[PDB]
Amino acid sequence: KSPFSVKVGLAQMLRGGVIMDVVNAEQARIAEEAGACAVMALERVPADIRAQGGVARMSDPQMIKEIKQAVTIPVMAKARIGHFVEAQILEAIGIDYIDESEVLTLADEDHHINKHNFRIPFVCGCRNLGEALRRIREGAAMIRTRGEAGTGNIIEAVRHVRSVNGDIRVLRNMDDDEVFTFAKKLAAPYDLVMQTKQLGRLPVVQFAAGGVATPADAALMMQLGCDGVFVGSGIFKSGDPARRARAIVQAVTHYSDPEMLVEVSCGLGEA
Amino acid sequence: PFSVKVGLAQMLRGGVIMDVVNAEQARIAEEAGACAVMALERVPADIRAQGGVARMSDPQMIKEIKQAVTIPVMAKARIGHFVEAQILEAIGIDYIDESEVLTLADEDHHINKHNFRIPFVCGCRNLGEALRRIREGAAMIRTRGEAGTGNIIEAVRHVRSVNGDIRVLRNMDDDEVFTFAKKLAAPYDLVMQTKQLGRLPVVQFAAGGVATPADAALMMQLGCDGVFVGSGIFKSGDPARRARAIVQAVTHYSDPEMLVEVSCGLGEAM
Amino acid sequence: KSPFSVKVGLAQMLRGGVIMDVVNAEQARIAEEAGACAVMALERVPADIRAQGGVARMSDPQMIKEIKQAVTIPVMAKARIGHFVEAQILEAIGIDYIDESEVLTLADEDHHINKHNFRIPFVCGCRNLGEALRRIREGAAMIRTRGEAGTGNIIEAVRHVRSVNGDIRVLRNMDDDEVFTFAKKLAAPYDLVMQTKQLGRLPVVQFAAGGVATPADAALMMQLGCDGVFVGSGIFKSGDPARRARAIVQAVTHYSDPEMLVEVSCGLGEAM
Amino acid sequence: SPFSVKVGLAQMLRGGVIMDVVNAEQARIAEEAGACAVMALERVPADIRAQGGVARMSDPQMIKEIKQAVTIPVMAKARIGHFVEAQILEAIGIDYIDESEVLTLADEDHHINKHNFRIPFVCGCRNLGEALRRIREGAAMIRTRGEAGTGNIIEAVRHVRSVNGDIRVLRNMDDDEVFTFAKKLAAPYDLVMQTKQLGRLPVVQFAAGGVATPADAALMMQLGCDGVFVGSGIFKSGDPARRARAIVQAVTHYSDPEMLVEVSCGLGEAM
Amino acid sequence: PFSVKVGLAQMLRGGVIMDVVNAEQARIAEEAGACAVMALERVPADIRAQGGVARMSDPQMIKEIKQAVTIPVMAKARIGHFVEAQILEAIGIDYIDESEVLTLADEDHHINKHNFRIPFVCGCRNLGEALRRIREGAAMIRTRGEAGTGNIIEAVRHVRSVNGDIRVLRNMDDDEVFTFAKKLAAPYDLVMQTKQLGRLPVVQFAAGGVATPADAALMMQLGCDGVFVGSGIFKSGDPARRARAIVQAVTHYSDPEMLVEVSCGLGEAM
Ligand SMILES: *C[C@H](N)C(=O)/C=C/OP(=O)(O)O
Ligand SMILES: *C[C@H](N)C(=O)/C=C/OP(=O)(O)O
Ligand SMILES: *C[C@H](N)C(=O)/C=C/OP(=O)(O)O
Ligand SMILES: *C[C@H](N)C(=O)/C=C/OP(=O)(O)O
Ligand SMILES: *C[C@H](N)C(=O)/C=C/OP(=O)(O)O
Repeated sequence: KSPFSVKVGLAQMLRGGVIMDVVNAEQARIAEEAGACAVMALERVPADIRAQGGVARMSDPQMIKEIKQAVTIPVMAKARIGHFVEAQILEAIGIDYIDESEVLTLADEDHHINKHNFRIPFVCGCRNLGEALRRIREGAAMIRTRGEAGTGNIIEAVRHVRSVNGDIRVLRNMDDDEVFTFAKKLAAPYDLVMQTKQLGRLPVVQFAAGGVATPADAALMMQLGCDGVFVGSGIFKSGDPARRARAIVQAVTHYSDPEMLVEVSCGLGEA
Repeated sequence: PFSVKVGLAQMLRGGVIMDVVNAEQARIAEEAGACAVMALERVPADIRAQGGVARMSDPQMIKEIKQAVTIPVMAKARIGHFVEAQILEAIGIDYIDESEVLTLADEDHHINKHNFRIPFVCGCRNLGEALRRIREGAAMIRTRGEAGTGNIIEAVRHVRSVNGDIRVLRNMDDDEVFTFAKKLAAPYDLVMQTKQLGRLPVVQFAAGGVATPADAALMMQLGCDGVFVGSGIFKSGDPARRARAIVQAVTHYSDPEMLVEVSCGLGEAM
Repeated sequence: KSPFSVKVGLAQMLRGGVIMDVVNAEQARIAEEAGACAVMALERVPADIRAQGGVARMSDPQMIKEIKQAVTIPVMAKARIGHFVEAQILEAIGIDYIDESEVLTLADEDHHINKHNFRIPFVCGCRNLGEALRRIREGAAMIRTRGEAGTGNIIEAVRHVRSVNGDIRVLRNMDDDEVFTFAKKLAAPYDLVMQTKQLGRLPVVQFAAGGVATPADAALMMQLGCDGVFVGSGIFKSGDPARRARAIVQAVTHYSDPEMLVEVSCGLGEAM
Repeated sequence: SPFSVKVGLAQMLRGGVIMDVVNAEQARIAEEAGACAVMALERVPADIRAQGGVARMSDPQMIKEIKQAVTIPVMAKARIGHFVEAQILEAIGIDYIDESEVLTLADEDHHINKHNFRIPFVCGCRNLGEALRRIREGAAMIRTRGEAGTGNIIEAVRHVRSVNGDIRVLRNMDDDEVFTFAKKLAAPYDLVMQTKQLGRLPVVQFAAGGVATPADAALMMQLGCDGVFVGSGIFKSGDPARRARAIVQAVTHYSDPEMLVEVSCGLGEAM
Repeated sequence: PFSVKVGLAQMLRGGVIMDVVNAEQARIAEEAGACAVMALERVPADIRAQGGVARMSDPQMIKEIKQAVTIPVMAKARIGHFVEAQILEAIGIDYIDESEVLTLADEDHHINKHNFRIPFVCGCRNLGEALRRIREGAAMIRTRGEAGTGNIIEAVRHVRSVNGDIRVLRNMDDDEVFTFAKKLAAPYDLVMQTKQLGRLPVVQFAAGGVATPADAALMMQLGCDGVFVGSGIFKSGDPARRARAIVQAVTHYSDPEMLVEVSCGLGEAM
């Protein structure tokens, strides 16, 4: 079994879960108590990063350690795209996942982190199938839609989810002789394209992220065929986080049960 | 059956649907003689004024409005957000408006409304839009107009566009209908059904900017089956009497004497 | 049960066949003896139309009757696009199929013939799935690629075959909720799009046409998923049409047998 | 055959000249002058350019006559994308198929799926990305497209230099930057890495297009090609029998200017 | 001799150069282990924030900083302002940075640095720029980056551009180097010297936006000989410990465990 396939298997254990952005140990315990499958440690949530500006970097290791010691579920953390030394530091803290994240300030305009040089799994974002496969070829063990972080607006995540899944479906019936050109037009490595055609799905876990604000948003992503969701700003920037976090966890667990979605949405407060 | 939902929506023909935000408003609308109410948390004029993401309303406040009236209760879902619509159906309301006044959720696809048991309303700007919404499962169509402005001009453009093309279609050479359907980017079979009926195959309401009884009666005389009014009532001085005035204007849209009576001293519009 | 279903069913008999353009009863006899499934009677073959210019119309009923009397296989004839009276005339002659053909001079730039008003089946051309479905809804019982007629160059027919079958394969697997927008973007009738999605193929017989010059060209169209091929100029604008006609019939029959394809290509004389 | 077995067959053409021929008479001259293979076609590229018309696979009959006339390997052209023309050629029993841009393009968007065949293919290219895409489709040998039928080596020199230049760029490139380089070449990443590891093209690489003189042929070899194609330059000149030997000797002794002089002296009218 | 100045600058390989504004800061920088200090009156982030014309610093304040430390002292002169550089040399400092962070003084020409006894630093964005600066007499090169922002992205682009072209040059066919020098608009002889050495013929530091120890170590792993830090230290909470942290990160740029230690609880960056 390859070290990459082992990393792919680790991320498969989050299948069906919700990953919540947290900024302190208290928020972390709330997220775990509600049933988050993992927490994303950061010092400014995406809606704050947008509203404030300035350079957004890797979080201080000290605060990430506090979150790591406050929960038993997996802890992720963001590194800037291309900042392989920030990833080296996060890996040395002993967290479980690195998100090479477009919500932080781009560090390398032309290249991402070479993720195969690391032991621990990476998440990367994408807007289309070609981007996803390029990130995977670089070593991402898990893929999320980029969406539009910090807006509470689901429209871009829906577009990205549909783009990726729609091109996957196209790929399944496609004449094999046409797959070479299709790989060229996606600027994607052909072997990952054929692997995707063999599986009928993305070769790694695919979560939705960016703008998921409500239980209905979360279940919509799942019915569009994601394996889980990230929620960052939509929980703690609301008036009632500890109850809304549970509602979104419930909505991902029972995403095809409208009676359940009604119950968890009722009197949930201002989003 | 789609034809059952289409027939259900015919009960609204001749009525006014009013946007409401609480049980107090919902009763006023029912008292004035509204044929249905549209539950939401933010009226369209406040959505345009404040901005932000506008979504489906809290199930709780919709339940309150539902328990407070006997007339049918509608609610809005974002375009393409079929799970918001699943929740609305599970609340037990009567109609879902897949609404352009809320923030778009899917830029490329609307809800597959045939997957639902309860009827949908959709907006349109022209006959091709209306027909595509209907083929998707809309049981009722409203003009898009320009919600929140109190300005009737876009609703007039959309009404005239839909009815004008239906009137053109009615007399068109049969052989030319294939090309007409292509140019409308509308399904040919619904186009011929429209040609044979000589009107839209579902109930067609006016919406967007209806501010006065005269606006409401104008939409009726242009050939609509009814009108929506959201901001025009509850963004004005006296909504309780302005609501009844619009109901009267729709019921008596060809009686100028009646329109004068309900317009006189009506106060101040939005 | 429906009369359109009957016409669609009738054209099933051409599956696996070659349809040859002919300009006289002698060419028709050669086409039938070589194994054509049908002949297409016209006064000028597409390569001559292309080279000479002038207005190209329906052929004289007299020469169409002569071809109809010379063979027992079905006889087709071309009408100009939109010329429903040329089609009335051809139907009244008693031929078996009308091809509303882009190879003749366009008669109506905005409308095709309303083919459901007719008793006999029509063939129409297309370049993509939207065109195909629009022709079908107008009443075409059978579809062919447009290709590029009269050139002996298959590049456009390959593009059209791959475009139609490629979109059909995309449609087959598509999320149902997305098919409405797909139909909008094809400018195609939604119900025919959904029918195409359920079958996994075009609801009617689908032939390749335009530029098929060699046995290898014809077998290539069959391997790309066509039901048969039209050949006009490739056969009679060449050195030995009687032998080349045989070879293209055999190539379509044996399209997946390279040893056979070698046999019928070998020493076949100059192509167009 | 396995891909490596096909790559091995083309390797034994190293250091040779492949000559276009139109009859058994031209075929024997080519073999007797020391050609390493002959390319069977019914019109040389200089005549296809001049006369126009659709250019297709040659008649199996004439290909067979050439195949019997010589003992060296026999190649033939198929139009790009015309996989049935390639099925016929393979069934005739020749040794290589050239999926050739000098014939009329049959499929504008896709090349033949060359892995579906037993016998090796040659494909043309103008740059490294093109070469690697053809290889991934199954070509076992690459030639520069050059500019066929003009007797002008300028395009062939550009293509040789572009391919070899980008190969040289690969050798010292940072490993992390190779993913973006593969994207920019629109080429599959693993063949880019293979090219990086070999320091050369993963298949035999010949020059073709406008080779008219011994000096042109030795020039292509000195720029680092494994061999050359010559079509028009030989049998569209004054003495082809002697010019053919002179070009064979120039490729065998491409670094001996004294020999290059001897075979150029009094060689007659080039095309 | 140019080669004497080039050799002098090699003593800085492996170090951090810190911008300072007084003797207090200068000592802190020396205490933390800086290899040199860059005296100026306004740090780059304040130049971008306040505007105005930015010139050579007062000789007096440079003298104070010079008398306060033993490590080499650099100072900035405006690009093309060879008389500002004459004054800096006459003060007796160790290095002049012909600096793009100060207001340009000559749009078309840099200083003829070979006319000077003491070594110069110049910025660059690509290999052609570096080589032209070196031919003019620069004994040391830094990336231009984007000074004052705390953002590493332009420095990464410039480092990768310089090193990537050097790596391309190393393996290039000799015959193609003439055209390569033309396209770089760089002197051919320095290009071949670079090709033969396989690296820049002078010390190459990173500068512009280095805010954290991780940024500093990233520049080193990309192949720089050292780093400049101006605003990143003395526009933050605790500069005395952040300064030592960056020194440690440069000295131990391949030890992730060390980078964690010096980054932990480091406070708040600019
Ligand atoms: C990377 C970060 N955890 C993320 O994915 C943010 C999501 O968008 P948001 O709108 O903040 O939930
Ligand atoms: C969807 C909503 N019920 C509606 O129709 C909006 C009407 O526009 P307004 O200007 O608020 O009357
Ligand atoms: C309508 C005509 N018989 C046809 O189908 C086209 C023939 O084109 P060609 O390229 O001559 O085979
Ligand atoms: C495919 C053909 N034999 C070839 O490789 C190119 C020959 O071109 P020319 O310019 O005639 O030597
Ligand atoms: C010329 C000055 N010493 C310098 O290199 C500026 C660096 O940029 P900063 O963002 O202030 O570290």
